[PDB]
Amino acid sequence: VLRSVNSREPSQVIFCNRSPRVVLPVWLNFDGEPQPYPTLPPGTGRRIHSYRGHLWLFRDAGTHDGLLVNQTELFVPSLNVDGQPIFANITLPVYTLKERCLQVVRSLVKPENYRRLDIVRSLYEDLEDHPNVQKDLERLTQ
Amino acid sequence: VLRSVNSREPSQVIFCNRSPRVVLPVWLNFDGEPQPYPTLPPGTGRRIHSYRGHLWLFRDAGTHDGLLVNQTELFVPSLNVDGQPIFANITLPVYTLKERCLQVVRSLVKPENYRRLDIVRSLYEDLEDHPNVQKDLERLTQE
Amino acid sequence: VLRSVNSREPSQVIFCNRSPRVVLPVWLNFDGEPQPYPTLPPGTGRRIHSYRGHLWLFRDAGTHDGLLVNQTELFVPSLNVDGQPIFANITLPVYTLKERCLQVVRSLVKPENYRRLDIVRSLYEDLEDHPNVQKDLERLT
Amino acid sequence: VLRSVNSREPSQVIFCNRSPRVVLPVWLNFDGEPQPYPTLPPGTGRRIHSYRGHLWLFRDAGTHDGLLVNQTELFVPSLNVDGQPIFANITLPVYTLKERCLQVVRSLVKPENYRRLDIVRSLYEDLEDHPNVQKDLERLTQ
Amino acid sequence: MDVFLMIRRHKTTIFTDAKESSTVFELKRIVEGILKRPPDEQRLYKDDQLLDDGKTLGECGFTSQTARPQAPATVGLAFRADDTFEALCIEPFSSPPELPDVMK
Amino acid sequence: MDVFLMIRRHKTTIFTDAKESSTVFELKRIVEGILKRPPDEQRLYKDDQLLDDGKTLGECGFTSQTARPQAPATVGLAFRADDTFEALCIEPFSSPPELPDVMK
Amino acid sequence: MDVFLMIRRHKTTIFTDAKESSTVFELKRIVEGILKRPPDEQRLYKDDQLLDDGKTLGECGFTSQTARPQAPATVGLAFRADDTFEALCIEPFSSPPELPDVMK
Amino acid sequence: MDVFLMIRRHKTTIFTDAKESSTVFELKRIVEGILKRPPDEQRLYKDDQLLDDGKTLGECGFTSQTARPQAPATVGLAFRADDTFEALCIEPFSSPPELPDVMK
Amino acid sequence: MMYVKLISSDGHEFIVKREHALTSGTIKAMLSTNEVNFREIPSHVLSKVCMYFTYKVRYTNSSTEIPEFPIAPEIALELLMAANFLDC
Amino acid sequence: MMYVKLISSDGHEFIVKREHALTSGTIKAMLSTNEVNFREIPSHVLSKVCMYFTYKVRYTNSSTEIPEFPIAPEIALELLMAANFLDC
Amino acid sequence: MMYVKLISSDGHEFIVKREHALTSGTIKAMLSNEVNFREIPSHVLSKVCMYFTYKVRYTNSSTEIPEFPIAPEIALELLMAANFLDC
Amino acid sequence: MMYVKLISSDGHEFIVKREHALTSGTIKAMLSNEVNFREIPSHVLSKVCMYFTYKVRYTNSSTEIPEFPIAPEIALELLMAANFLDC
Ligand SMILES: Cc1cc(-c2scnc2C)ccc1[C@H](C)NC(=O)[C@@H]1C[C@@H](O)CN1C(=O)[C@@H](NC(=O)C1(F)CC1)C(C)(C)C
Ligand SMILES: Cc1cc(-c2scnc2C)ccc1[C@H](C)NC(=O)[C@@H]1C[C@@H](O)CN1C(=O)[C@@H](NC(=O)C1(F)CC1)C(C)(C)C
Ligand SMILES: Cc1cc(-c2scnc2C)ccc1[C@H](C)NC(=O)[C@@H]1C[C@@H](O)CN1C(=O)[C@@H](NC(=O)C1(F)CC1)C(C)(C)C
Ligand SMILES: Cc1cc(-c2scnc2C)ccc1[C@H](C)NC(=O)[C@@H]1C[C@@H](O)CN1C(=O)[C@@H](NC(=O)C1(F)CC1)C(C)(C)C
Repeated sequence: VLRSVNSREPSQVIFCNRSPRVVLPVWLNFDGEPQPYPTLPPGTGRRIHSYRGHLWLFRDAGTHDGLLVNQTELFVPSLNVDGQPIFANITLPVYTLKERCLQVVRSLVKPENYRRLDIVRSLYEDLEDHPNVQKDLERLTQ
Repeated sequence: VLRSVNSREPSQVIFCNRSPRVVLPVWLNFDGEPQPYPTLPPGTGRRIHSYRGHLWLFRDAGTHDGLLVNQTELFVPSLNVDGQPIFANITLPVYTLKERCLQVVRSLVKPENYRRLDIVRSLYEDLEDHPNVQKDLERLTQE
Repeated sequence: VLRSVNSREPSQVIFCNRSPRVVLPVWLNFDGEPQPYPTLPPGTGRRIHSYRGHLWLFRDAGTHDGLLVNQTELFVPSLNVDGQPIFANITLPVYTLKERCLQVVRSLVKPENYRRLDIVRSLYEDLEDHPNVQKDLERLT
Repeated sequence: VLRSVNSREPSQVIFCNRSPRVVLPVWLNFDGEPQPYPTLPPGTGRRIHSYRGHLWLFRDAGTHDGLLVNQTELFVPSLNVDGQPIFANITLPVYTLKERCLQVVRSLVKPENYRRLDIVRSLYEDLEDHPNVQKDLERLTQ
Repeated sequence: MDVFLMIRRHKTTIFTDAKESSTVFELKRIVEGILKRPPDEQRLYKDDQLLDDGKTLGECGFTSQTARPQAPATVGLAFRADDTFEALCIEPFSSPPELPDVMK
Repeated sequence: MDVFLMIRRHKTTIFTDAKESSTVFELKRIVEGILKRPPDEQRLYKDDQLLDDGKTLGECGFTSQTARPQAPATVGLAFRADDTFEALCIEPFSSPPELPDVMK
Repeated sequence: MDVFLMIRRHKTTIFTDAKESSTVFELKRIVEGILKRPPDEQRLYKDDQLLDDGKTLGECGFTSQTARPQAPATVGLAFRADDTFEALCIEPFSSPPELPDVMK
Repeated sequence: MDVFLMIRRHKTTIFTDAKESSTVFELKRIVEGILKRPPDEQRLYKDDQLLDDGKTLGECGFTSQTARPQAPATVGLAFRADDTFEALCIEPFSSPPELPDVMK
Repeated sequence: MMYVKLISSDGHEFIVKREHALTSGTIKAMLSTNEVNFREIPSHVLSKVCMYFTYKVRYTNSSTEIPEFPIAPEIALELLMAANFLDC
Repeated sequence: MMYVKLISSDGHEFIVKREHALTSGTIKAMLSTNEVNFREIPSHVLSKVCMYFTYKVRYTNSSTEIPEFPIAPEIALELLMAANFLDC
Repeated sequence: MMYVKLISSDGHEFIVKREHALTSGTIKAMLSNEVNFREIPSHVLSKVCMYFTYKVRYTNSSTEIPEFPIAPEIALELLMAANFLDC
Repeated sequence: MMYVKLISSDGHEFIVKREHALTSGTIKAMLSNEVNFREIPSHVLSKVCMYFTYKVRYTNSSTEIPEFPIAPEIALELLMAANFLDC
């Protein structure tokens, strides 16, 4: 469903991390399979080569939390007009307070010790629902 | 000593009773003698005619308890500015607890039965030492 | 000092009240005594008869507030060249803010209730020193 | 010694209170006697009439604490050039730390309880010698 | 407006004043400074009615004209014995003797 | 002939003069010289009506006989906070007390 | 610039924003609309320092980079009891419990 | 202008002055001259907020009218023992006694 | 401010502001502690005494109309003796 | 503007702008009233709830770099339980 | 032109031209670009500035000078203000 | 410049400029780069150290000098310290 097109038409892009987190770039290959690419430290940028019609999304490298690129979920390289590269602005979403609390707790509690916290059973299942790219791709595919 | 001065210069005064007691106004003559004047029920007022330099004090009509006028013991009619009369605010003093207790006992016991109460002789002599104006006038004269 | 010359020379004048106030024309007599003449309602004007060398001053009729005539304090009728009358423009001076404030309060408080005002006692002495013609004549002298 | 001279020569003065204290203006007469004048609230100004060679000083109206006028103790009206009045800038002195503590304690304890404070006998005599204009005048004379 | 109060618990009676606009919790802070017990362990009563922390003393019926210096209002206090709050107990004051005959 | 104006914003009041032939833009330049904010970031009002930069003051109803030195006319001022213009806010002056009795 | 502020008095906390150029008095006008007390009866504090009505928020050290939406700056508030202003009192928030073992 | 500061770490208190234009890094350089610790091993805080090396003291909310000689502003200090920075700990000052009755 | 405790004959403990208690010169001497025992004054008297302290501080040197201090007849004799001993 | 009051379990009263509070559909429903009481959310948690309202209103729909929402570890669990009940 | 700021007791800020303000030698002395008057409220200081403009406009003028208008409700405070500033 | 340390009774260590500290001749005598003050708590020395800054700043100043602030609860102990330090 969600796939890169093998156009073979190159396109230069600036990957620009405007977030306090280390960013994992994820490219959706021709089979639709997510492939991780080199990470970008917070506040850094890199000039990369890709192609027109390719699909990319971006996550936190340590937790796989979803991130925004140009205020949307998916980024598709276009044609470089006048040699100017396409600029990809990776930023933090405005998370819900619930997701933000889950992130902080996941970073503080080992996965084995989730069911030992004094919370409702529902939040233990929420803590185990760690963000993962493959699952969300199927949600959009449906 | 404490006397009114025969000035012959009129002065209109408001006698304002801001006390729960019936007030007896007392004018000190040019000879120093206390003269009783008409009484005022609680919360009442009267417009009177006096004179500059005259001396007045105020007591309870039933017990001769001391009262305050403009937060002091004696009131002297002064000059009426723009014809406006002078205001005499007759109010309760903050009595000592002992003097206030004596007042209640005097009001409940006949003087004849003072020496029958179970108290020290000192408190009996104090109950018999009922407020009296001349006494107080000589005390202020000493001051 | 300040008196009018008995020159016996007629001289016609236009007393023009360019002020919001009722005007009192004051002529100084030969003895130097001020003599007041008929008032002039605001915005009016009259052709009058006086003489060369006579001294005139103008005030508010109700308050004796000093007023300017031809940009100055005193007017003196001059020579009627070719039958033109001499013109006298009575205008409001630029009062200081204090005098105008003294004016407004004076116009509002009876002279006995000055001492009942919530103001410094110096201002009580100012409110009573209201304008006075003989006062101004002694000042110039 | 310290007295005003009768010059009969007028001089207009601005009294400008740039202090947080209510200021008492004190004029020393031709005999040297201090005369108190109308007080000035903090941050206020007044245009007054005085004379060449007259002597003026300024104190706290409630405590007679010393204050400065044009950064010194005494003020002498000089020539009004072009009719412009002379400017008297009344400010706080930089009190010694000891005197300033005495000021706070004096404002908090009634004089009757000075000898009840737990201090050295020297400090009790220091609290009772509260500022006095005549005393300061004879000190400047000496 | 000033209100004058007797806060009573058992044989303990505290005389103090507060504002008609002051809250019940601020009164608990005053009891805390005196008897050294935190507000969490305090419960204040007007007669039998439990007083809520946020309401003002005026709202709870303590007014400058009923809580007077010469005749203050009574506010009951009950402390918390670790996990259970005690019942409200205000011990009465002594009783006066019979009026002597000379006063009847 | 000159018109005398009060340019008012919040608790700020500017006293200035201009001519009936002057434009609203030129007035905004005077303000810029005073408050150091450019005309594109300013909005001027006569009462609640927005004034157009190109119109002359005479056109917008400011005349030599209503905008007087001893009683100037009020022109509202509104600045642009970042990207959005603020509302026109003019703080009233203090209110005088009641007339003393001897003056009534 | 927008600055984000916590106005705190006793157990009362107002969350509001203003401009870095806005003044202490306009901020008091915001308190007036909420707590129904005139600016005359209010004193605002940065820590223990009394703030002057005419000063701007930037001047009092309230800046967009220290007064943040997710971490606002605290401004103390003190009201006037009858004739005297109360002392500045800000009740602290509740303190959190100990970290659980699985979180240590 | 000039700002007057107390740099606080544990029981250490440094009294110094700087400019509103000075940066946090330059302030760390003065701490280096006094406490003999390089700026890389220093972290400066305003209350709980970390101060960034490049920002000016004015930007971080330290202004001449809040950082006064008679009442300086407090800046927290935290050192690196080797690779880890310690938490901020500013030891409180001593507590004053209660007031004599003759003084209350 | 500071508070003092006044204990009656019956065990009742009345906590009043120290300045209020210092009105009574007798109590002043008994303190120079923060507590005093009165082995002759019952609670129904000492409470009315404590109200009197509040009344004296509140209305002394006031232009506002002073209200009567009320004393019930049944306690008048015991309050009288207490007031004589406390000199208030 | 329009303001609403949120009272925590320990009595602290938080006044926020109504538009900021309408972020939580839960709070919006609980208001349609100018006051809401939370008998289980303490002030150390409810204060951060109001900060989140401000942070959300400010940074929603922003190209400018949004900063992280800061949550101290000591309050992470109690804020989580609060956020689950309010679903915000 | 150069402007001066006059701040009243209630915080209102009045910006007037320096030349108009130099009318009062009092103000000129208080300048040697902002002066704060903690005794003069805004309903008074506003007409004070109105007086500045009126004086500069009508001093040395032959054209008919109008009255300086003063409402009764403020007459007393401006009088007290004018006595101290002597303008 | 040179810096000196003033150590209070409860162990607090105050780092002040040397020039500011010699204001007090008492301290100057105790130096001729560290001093211990028994009897002087940290809540008193803090204000002393601040007084120095205030004095150096507003001494001989045309700019309006502010009140030096001393809280009532500490006024007595600072007085004795000021008496001993002669500042
Ligand atoms: C190695 C590398 C790292 C980074 C990153 S990311 C964060 N930091 C760094 C340094 C950014 C680009 C690259 C290389 C130069 N660039 C690609 O890998 C592009 C991107 C995507 O568009 C897929 N891709 C192809 O090269 C693909 N080749 C083709 O599509 C064709 F040859 C038919 C046209 C495949 C993979 C060989 C299948
Ligand atoms: C009759 C009366 C009742 C009340 C009172 S009181 C409480 N309710 C009410 C209605 C208040 C004033 C009055 C009369 C009208 N007013 C006076 O009696 C004044 C008062 C004092 O000032 C003395 N006095 C003189 O009239 C004295 N006359 C003179 O001194 C002179 F003729 C030489 C100047 C003598 C006595 C006649 C000797
Ligand atoms: C009555 C009158 C009212 C108005 C005025 S004013 C405002 N509305 C109105 C209608 C204007 C002129 C007049 C009369 C016609 N005019 C004068 O009163 C002149 C003016 C002054 O200059 C003095 N004067 C003499 O007539 C003097 N006579 C002489 O000088 C001589 F006979 C020696 C030459 C004396 C006085 C009689 C002593
Ligand atoms: C009443 C008043 C209050 C204030 C003040 S202060 C703070 N707020 C306010 C309103 C300011 C000036 C004044 C009066 C108008 N001004 C003086 O009192 C001057 C000052 C000094 O210079 C002495 N003085 C003379 O007028 C002296 N007169 C003379 O020396 C001569 F006539 C022979 C030359 C004597 C005293 C009459 C003897």
